[PDB]
Amino acid sequence: NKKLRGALSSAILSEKPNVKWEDVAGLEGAKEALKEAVILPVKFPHLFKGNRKPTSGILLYGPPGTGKSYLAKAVATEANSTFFSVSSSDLVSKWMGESEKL
Amino acid sequence: NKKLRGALSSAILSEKPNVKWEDVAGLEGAKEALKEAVILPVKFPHLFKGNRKPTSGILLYGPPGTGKSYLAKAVATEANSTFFSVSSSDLVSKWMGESEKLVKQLFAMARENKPSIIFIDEVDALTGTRGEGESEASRRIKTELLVQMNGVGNDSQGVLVLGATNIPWQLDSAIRRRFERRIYIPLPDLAARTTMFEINVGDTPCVLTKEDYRTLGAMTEGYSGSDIAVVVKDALMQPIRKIQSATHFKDVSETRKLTPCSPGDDGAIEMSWTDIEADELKEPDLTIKDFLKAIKSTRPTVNEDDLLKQEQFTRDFGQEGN
Amino acid sequence: RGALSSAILSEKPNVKWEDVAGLEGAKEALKEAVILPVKFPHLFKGNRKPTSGILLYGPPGTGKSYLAKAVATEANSTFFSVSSSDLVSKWMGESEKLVKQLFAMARENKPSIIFIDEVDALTGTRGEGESEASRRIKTELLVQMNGVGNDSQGVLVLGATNIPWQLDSAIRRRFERRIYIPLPDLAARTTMFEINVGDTPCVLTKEDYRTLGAMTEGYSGSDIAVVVKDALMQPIRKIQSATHFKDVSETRKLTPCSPGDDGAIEMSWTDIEADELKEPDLTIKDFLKAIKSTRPTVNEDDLLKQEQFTRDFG
Amino acid sequence: RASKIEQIQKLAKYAISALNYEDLPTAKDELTKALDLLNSI
Amino acid sequence: KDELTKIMDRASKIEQIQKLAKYAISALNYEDLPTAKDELTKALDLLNSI
Amino acid sequence: KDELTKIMDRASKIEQIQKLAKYAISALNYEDLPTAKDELTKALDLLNSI
Amino acid sequence: GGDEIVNKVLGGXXXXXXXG
Ligand SMILES: Nc1ncnc2c1ncn2[C@@H]1O[C@H](COP(=O)(O)OP(=O)(O)O)[C@@H](O)[C@H]1O
Ligand SMILES: Nc1ncnc2c1ncn2[C@@H]1O[C@H](COP(=O)(O)OP(=O)(O)O)[C@@H](O)[C@H]1O
Ligand SMILES: Nc1ncnc2c1ncn2[C@@H]1O[C@H](COP(=O)(O)OP(=O)(O)O)[C@@H](O)[C@H]1O
Ligand code: BEF
Ligand code: BEF
Ligand SMILES: [Mg+2]
Ligand SMILES: [Mg+2]
Ligand SMILES: [Mg+2]
Repeated sequence: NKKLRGALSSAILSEKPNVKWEDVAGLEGAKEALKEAVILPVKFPHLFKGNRKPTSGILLYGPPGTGKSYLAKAVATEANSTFFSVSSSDLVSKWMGESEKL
Repeated sequence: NKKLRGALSSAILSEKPNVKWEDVAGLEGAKEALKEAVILPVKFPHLFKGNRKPTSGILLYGPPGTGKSYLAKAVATEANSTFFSVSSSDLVSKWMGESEKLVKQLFAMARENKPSIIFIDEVDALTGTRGEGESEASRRIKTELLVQMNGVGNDSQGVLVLGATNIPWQLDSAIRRRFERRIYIPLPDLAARTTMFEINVGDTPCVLTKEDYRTLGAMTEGYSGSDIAVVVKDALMQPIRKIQSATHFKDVSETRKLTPCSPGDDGAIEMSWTDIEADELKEPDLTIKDFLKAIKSTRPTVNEDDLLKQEQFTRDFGQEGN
Repeated sequence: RGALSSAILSEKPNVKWEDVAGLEGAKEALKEAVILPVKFPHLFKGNRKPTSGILLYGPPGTGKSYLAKAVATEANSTFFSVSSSDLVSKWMGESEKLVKQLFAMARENKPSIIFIDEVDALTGTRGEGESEASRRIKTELLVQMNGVGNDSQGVLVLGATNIPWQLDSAIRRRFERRIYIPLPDLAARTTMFEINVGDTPCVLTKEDYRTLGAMTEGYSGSDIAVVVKDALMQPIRKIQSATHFKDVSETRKLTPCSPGDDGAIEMSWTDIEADELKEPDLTIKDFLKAIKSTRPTVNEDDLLKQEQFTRDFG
Repeated sequence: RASKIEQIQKLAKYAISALNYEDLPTAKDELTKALDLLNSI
Repeated sequence: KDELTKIMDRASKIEQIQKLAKYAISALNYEDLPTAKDELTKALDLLNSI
Repeated sequence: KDELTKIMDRASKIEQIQKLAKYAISALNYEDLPTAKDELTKALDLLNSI
Repeated sequence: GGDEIVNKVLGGXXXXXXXG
């Protein structure tokens, strides 16, 4: 209980790296989709009532070095919500049946 | 020292599952070997004196779903002795040394309550040929199993170690040496399938005859015992679907014993079966069409490669179980 | 402490030296190593030191524990038949204290002999195993097997192993005598059949035992024992096939015969009381049926691995 | 009819029981009295 | 070895004759005269082959 | 075997007729007369093929 | 010391006995 939360508390970032939406060039459709899916349920929660639900997962694929992590930094900057930045070293553990609990 | 016996006392079942020797369809050689293993040393103790000793281990192996657990239930029913049903959850412990002290206390209780039967289902989980597995559990459990099976200063006399596994080739060579009776339980033949249909149908009122059961056994080509059990279950559940998905009932012959039939008859009352209260229920009897539909719906489970592996194991180190 | 009261046996299983069929070199080596320091104590002093380590290996089920039982019978010495169950505990340090007090009691009870069955349960080659219950126990056994100057008179360690190539090289070098127990030859097969039949009445002759041993090509001792057990159980199955019983000669000793004979009393077999059933006699056909039924329990991979091990450490 | 077919099994059993003493005589006979009767059916 | 081949060979034939008879019996249990009249025969011929 | 082929063969056709009728019904649930008038027909012809 | 508890690890098994 305490060990898993103490290991996963380091995944939350509170530094808030200042990358605005104007710091990314192009990517208009990805900008619009990420903008609505992170801004609109936080800003106007009365628009999604019942039948209409927000997006529950976005995959950003492409060539390496195209601004995917930069776009994620922009979302983490102007998200105004909790951001979890996990990787392979924080989920995979040495013991048997420990990664799934993580 | 008493907590180990308190934990191991939950492995002695007292429910006595009513499975007799007439319930098992076929497997006459395996039934005769189990009879001469358990029934004879308690009924006729004046024959096993001197250099004549009873069997001290029987390995039942075959395809999945052939009746090894059913013969174990029949032995536990007709044995009139202490039956130990252990597995990998009753021997492996969290501490160090308890994983062998539990096996030692289990064999001590089996020798204290002689005549007793130890039935280890899925012996391939504990015996993994000690070449690559986990060092502590594998080596210590396998060596303690060998020592408690024969050893030197143990003298296991009167106990029987039954084992039922689907993977007989993945056993340790020393464990295969310990199991002195390798009995292959195969897929059932035509007469075994017909007697299994006769057993599984039971006292349900049906229009089926012996020729109908013979044609059913000729139709089920390559089926297993669990497959025969589930096609019997599907054919028995078929009148419930007949009384559910039909209208226009008709009173036949008795406080309104009404039966679903074709729409339009002598009193085809259009209502629902949910409004009909109990005991005015005359369900349609079983025919060969319901069992044919059950055969057409349900598919055999056992493939034709594991049969080749079991055949290779029989021709290597195995007997036949008829 | 007092928990080691089960490692010693007081039963003394009656297995003499004549019961062990074959294995003449291993038998004479164990015989001299257990008898001659007790027989002639002046013969072993200084340079001509007795054997302090004996190791037995080979295919599974060849007579290693049987030879240990024969030593425990005809040794007249304290037998310590202990394994890995009485050496490891839940606590720390007691796993070393158990071996320490074991060797202390074995030195106090001289002349004694320690037989460790399945010594590979203590030698996991310490790859990535349990440290406090593997490596410290192995080093404790290595420093307690240093009785080449300490235990010159007294204890003697044994060993029986089915898979000897997965053994620690330090304890392999500490075991100075490594005897390979092979599959028995034809004469050992014939005298093993003669021993396993014993006082049971039969019509089998020496030529019948010789052709039985010639039929058993590649069989083992436990396979010969279960073949003898099946041949003993076959007249009970012939009595169970009850049809047309017939009395022979005292006080109504019945015997089943062929269907249609003189005096074929057609009755059952459970209606007759005990001690008046003249059972049929052991032919060679039931032995041949037991040969056709029972299969050899050993394969060819274990034999070539045993050959590789004895050609690497003979 | 049913009694006649049963009397074959009764025979063919005795025959089996007979071979258990290698008694070919009895066997070759009962296995025969039986067969003839299955043709009498 | 050859005397053993002889006793085992005849013992094997006898086992086969008994098997065929048992199959024949099992067959009549469905009134299947066809199978019966055949196995009861393959068996008999073989008892003469002895 | 051949009498079995006969009962199963007709039983199979009846199942197909009922399937086509069920499809036809399902079709009217969109007012799709086209499909309907067809499946209700492929079905009927087949009940005459019986 | 106290009791010694056997655990399990993953390779690519063993017994890392983490006692109390
Ligand atoms: N559209 C863009 N606008 C601004 N900077 C960009 C853009 N695309 C790439 N970059 C720069 O390129 C670098 C690569 O970013 P990143 O998303 O981490 O690449 P990847 O995730 O593919 O390794 C970043 O440091 C970023 O500053
Ligand atoms: N040979 C058989 N005789 C009678 N019933 C059988 C036979 N084989 C299977 N069954 C039925 O199907 C079930 C499945 O067999 P089961 O004993 O569970 O096999 P297993 O040992 O593979 O687990 C049995 O419980 C029984 O109801
Ligand atoms: N030399 C032998 N003499 C007599 N019987 C033997 C011999 N070797 C093997 N056997 C038979 O095979 C068994 C194998 O020996 P046993 O001590 O039980 O196990 P192990 O050889 O595997 O240590 C013996 O108990 C006995 O029945
Ligand atoms: F599925 Be069973 F145990 F063969
Ligand atoms: F060779 Be035995 F199984 F110890
Ligand atoms: Mg990136
Ligand atoms: Mg099972
Ligand atoms: Mg042994």
